[PDB]
Amino acid sequence: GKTRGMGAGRKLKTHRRNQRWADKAYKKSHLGNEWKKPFAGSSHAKGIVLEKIGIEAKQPNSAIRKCARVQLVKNGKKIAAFVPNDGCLNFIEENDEVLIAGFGRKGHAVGDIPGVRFKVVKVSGVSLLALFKEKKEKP
Amino acid sequence: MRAKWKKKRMRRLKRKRRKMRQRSK
Amino acid sequence: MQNEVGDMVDLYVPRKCSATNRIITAKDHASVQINIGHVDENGLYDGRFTTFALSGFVRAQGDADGSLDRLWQKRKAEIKQ
Amino acid sequence: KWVPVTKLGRLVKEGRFTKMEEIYLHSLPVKEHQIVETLCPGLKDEVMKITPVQKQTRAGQRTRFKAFVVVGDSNGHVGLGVKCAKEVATAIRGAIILAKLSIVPVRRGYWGNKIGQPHTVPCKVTGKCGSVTVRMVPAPRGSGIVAARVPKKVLQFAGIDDVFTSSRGSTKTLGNFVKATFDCLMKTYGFLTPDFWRETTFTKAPYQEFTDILAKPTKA
Amino acid sequence: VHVNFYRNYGKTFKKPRRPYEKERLDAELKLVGEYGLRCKRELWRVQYALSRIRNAARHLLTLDEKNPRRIFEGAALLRRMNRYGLLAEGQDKLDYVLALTAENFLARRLQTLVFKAGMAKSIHHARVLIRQRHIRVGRQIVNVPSFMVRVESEKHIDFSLTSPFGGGPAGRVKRKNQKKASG
RNA sequence: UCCGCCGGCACCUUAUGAGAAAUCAAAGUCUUUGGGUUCCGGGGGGAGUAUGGUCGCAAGGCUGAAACUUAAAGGAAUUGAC
RNA sequence: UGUCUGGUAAUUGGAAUGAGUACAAUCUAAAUCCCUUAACGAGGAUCCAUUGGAGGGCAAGUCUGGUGCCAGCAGCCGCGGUAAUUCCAGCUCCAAUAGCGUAUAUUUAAGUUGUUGCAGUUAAAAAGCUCGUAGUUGGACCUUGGGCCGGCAUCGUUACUUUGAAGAAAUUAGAGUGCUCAAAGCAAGCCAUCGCUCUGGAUACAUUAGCAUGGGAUAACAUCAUAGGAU
Ligand SMILES: [Mg+2]
Ligand SMILES: [Mg+2]
Ligand SMILES: [Mg+2]
Ligand SMILES: [Mg+2]
Ligand SMILES: [Mg+2]
Ligand SMILES: [Mg+2]
Ligand SMILES: [Mg+2]
Ligand SMILES: [Mg+2]
Ligand SMILES: [Mg+2]
Repeated sequence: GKTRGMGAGRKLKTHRRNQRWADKAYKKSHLGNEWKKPFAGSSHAKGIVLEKIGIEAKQPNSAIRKCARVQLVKNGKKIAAFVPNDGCLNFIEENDEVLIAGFGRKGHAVGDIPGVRFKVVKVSGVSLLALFKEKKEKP
Repeated sequence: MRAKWKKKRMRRLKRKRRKMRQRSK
Repeated sequence: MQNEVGDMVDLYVPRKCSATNRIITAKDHASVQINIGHVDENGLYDGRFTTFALSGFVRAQGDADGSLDRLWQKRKAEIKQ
Repeated sequence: KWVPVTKLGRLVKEGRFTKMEEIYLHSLPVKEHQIVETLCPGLKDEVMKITPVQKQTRAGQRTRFKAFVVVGDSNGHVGLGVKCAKEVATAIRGAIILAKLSIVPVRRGYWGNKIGQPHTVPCKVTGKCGSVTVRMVPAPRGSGIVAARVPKKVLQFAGIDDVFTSSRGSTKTLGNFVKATFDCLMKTYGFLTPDFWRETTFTKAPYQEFTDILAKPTKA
Repeated sequence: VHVNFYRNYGKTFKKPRRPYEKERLDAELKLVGEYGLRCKRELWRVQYALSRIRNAARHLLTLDEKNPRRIFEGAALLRRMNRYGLLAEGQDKLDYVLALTAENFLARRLQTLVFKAGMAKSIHHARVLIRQRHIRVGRQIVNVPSFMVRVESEKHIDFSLTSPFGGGPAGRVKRKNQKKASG
């Protein structure tokens, strides 16, 4: 089984160093690929609303999720961001200024929405929550 | 699908890829 | 077991097997207890007896008979027979 | 109301006992649930879970509710009952009966000092039920119970005040979790400490020293 | 460099691991109710302080008796407890301090002592009176209900000289009423 | 033919053992965790695939990813249905 | 039946007070904040508490109205197809409370990185098999009876263990100290002084490596019969 010699510290250390790589989280963090994602290791990002789209919810659900195809200004990547809080697709217009955030599962699709990992947090410098509750008006 | 025949399909794909790569070097 | 005053603190003191010394649990239903009566020089039962307890483990082993026989041979020496 | 059907109950009913530690002392097979009613003064009962299990028949699925009950005053006595019945009421009642029938004594020791009212298990004790292994380790006077909800309830009913617990295996399985906890609570009285190994003296069993009233005074 | 950066600073409460438990919620609400607190933080900080003290005592009890790094701080801890009215004169051992509990601490608060000294109609009236600058410990005005009193100062709590309840001029309400009745 | 010893391939009964169980006299002596040592696994796919290195006449062998996708895949046993 | 206890009312009363305002003094290099304080200052005491939720995990509704696999909610399981405990709202209730929600990173949870402490017949995982250097690991044997209780050499080497020294402060642990409490600070305290307590401003830990003292049990090296040995 294990090497229990008192003189075998190097063997145990090297074996653990080799075997840490099978870990999903450790390999995710120490491979450096997290910098090639659209956010490039950032909590939020900013973007321009390229277009407004809808995606059919995955089975067995049946609905149309009002997403938005936007383009990040920091690297130019094009991503789809969810728009929650029904009626909040109306606030978003064309080529508009939005603040995007992750969806919650750390680079994983959330819910029945196929392949969406971002949600719109702000539009034109105003939070979607304030507009939804009529606390603020779009400028 | 039987994994034996999947392995055979993979081998055919590998040899075809090798031929295609040898075509253009 | 013993408090700083010097009194009992556990509910009871268990029995331990007279062959393997392992204690007898309150839910050990294979553990038994035998009283072997003693006789007089004529061969009359005098009303006193020697008590042995065997745990379920030693019984289920099958060494209960040998252990009890050895215990009786050893014990009868002090109290004659 | 109650007509004893076994020697132990017939012995108890008139009042030839005070506590139930002498029954434990001879490891007698308690089989009537009124014995623990009469002997143990305080009993508290909380049901732990009501799990519906199913058996698929040709017509449909026959469902039966299995109930878990924990019994015992918080002064060293605890028991566990499991009963599966057609509907929840009889399941709960039968599980209460079984739990009262399965009361065992627990040993409470000290952590490092013998200031009165012992509050902890005496040793490191473990219990395995299928896959769920539970371990309790002695804790100082002010620690409290460090455990999940199920072992916490079992230990509170057992009378333990402070302990350090661990767990391994699928503890989501309530039956195995609680059975392992209760089983190792039984083991708490099983370790041979250096104080216990004073030579034992023997006492007549209740079946043997009450022979006078057990030959043929059937029920009078 | 900014010298003000060198001032140490810390936190005093911890918050519980499991937020939604019925028995714990009822226990905490029970304690808050008759100890006249404001939120679960006023009790969580008491739990935090008690946990620190208990951890220190448990660490001390793990050492050998003849260890000076046991004797010195054992004496110090027992001195502090006997000074704050927590441990009785019959509990002079390191084992008794492990048995301390939160209500022992909450019994020594200034609001609790004011209520139990008969000066307040209820433990909420005590807190209201404390926060309104009506209570002085020794000679010093105190308006902090969490003020933990010591045994030597337990015999000096009294309404302040400036207080109308301790021999002061009438408050603005009574003076306004006298002004109204003057004409 | 009978008895005994050492070595080997197995077999039968039984746990007081272990195990998720089937079962195992070793797959036991494990939360009461430590005899020595080698190799090797980290949810299911992508995939033993891409590429580099290297051995081979070739077929191929050894070493061997990533993006992306997914909430199950799987083991043992149970009751029905077929 | 009785009296007391306890709880609710945009009911009735009185008292209390600081948020605010402001003479004034104090603070300050000068101002300002704080502390102190004239005068004013609360009844729906409008001097109006918020953030998230109410199927499970997880504390709190199978209330009412709207929608009808649509709009949407939903971290996961899932909800909505004319009776929605899950969506849109009202009422009510729950948790925290001057704080709460959301996203990333990572600590715990994770005994799912396992030295402590995981696994490998069937769940993923023993190399087809053997040999083999480095590495790791290696049987037993050699002081016990013995009681008592300034010199002066020249020497097997280490690991281990004890004791000591040197060891930056800050941070951490920790003694004292009533900043009104606390987080803090290293201050202060007292007869009621032409002052005193020499006032205090402790103490630990700080891997490994290095220096020195004692111990020789357990371990590693070569030393072991051409006497080229000791005296
Ligand atoms: Mg995998
Ligand atoms: Mg609602
Ligand atoms: Mg609930
Ligand atoms: Mg409805
Ligand atoms: Mg594992
Ligand atoms: Mg398979
Ligand atoms: Mg396999
Ligand atoms: Mg093999
Ligand atoms: Mg050796």
